[PDB]
Amino acid sequence: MTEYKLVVVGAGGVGKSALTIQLIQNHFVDEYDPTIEDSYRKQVVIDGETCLLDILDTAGQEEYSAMRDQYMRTGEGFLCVFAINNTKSFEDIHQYREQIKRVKDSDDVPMVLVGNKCDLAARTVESRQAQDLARSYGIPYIETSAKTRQGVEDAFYTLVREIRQH
Ligand SMILES: Nc1nc2c(ncn2[C@@H]2O[C@H](COP(=O)(O)OP(=O)(O)NP(=O)(O)O)[C@@H](O)[C@H]2O)c(=O)[nH]1
Ligand SMILES: [Ca+2]
Ligand SMILES: [Mg+2]
Ligand SMILES: [Mg+2]
Ligand code: NA
Repeated sequence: MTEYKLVVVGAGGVGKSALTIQLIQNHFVDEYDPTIEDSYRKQVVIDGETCLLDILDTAGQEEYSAMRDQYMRTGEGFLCVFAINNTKSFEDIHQYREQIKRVKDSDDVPMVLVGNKCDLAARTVESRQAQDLARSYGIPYIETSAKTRQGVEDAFYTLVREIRQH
């Protein structure tokens, strides 16, 4: 069966772990325990294909930015997450995409841009601003809430569908 190596990246506190745990374990993590580097694996059927998702949940705290080069080499597709109530986390996305491009030596790496925490009303990043950024990269933009599970499966499955176009 096909294995897909997915990597979840983004600034501290944007909901990377909450998104991944919703997908894999179907509950919402309310507390904030910062991640170093955790792996998850789930067998799923996507568009009639049985496949294994191997998901790497990475650190957003900049103290671990050294580990980025390694997981960027081995990842096949990247979920670039920001939070829609954290302007700085959106501004930080470009850093992540430039580093992925350099390490992969490619302008066409499978990626999806994810605006998380869309259940919150304190929005400072408007959907149109994120759509424009994703359009410049040539990738989809999807909004999610790990709390309500809105968009969670869609974000990860869309990334699988992007890896298949490459
Ligand atoms: N309301 C709401 N809260 C969320 C959502 N996603 C995450 N959170 C909350 O935000 C906090 C941080 O979430 P977490 O997944 O740990 O963030 P992270 O990106 O993995 N942090 P790190 O990079 O340090 O590992 C938690 O308190 C969590 O419950 C969401 O979609 N909505
Ligand atoms: Ca909980
Ligand atoms: Mg985390
Ligand atoms: Mg504004
Ligand atoms: Na980076």
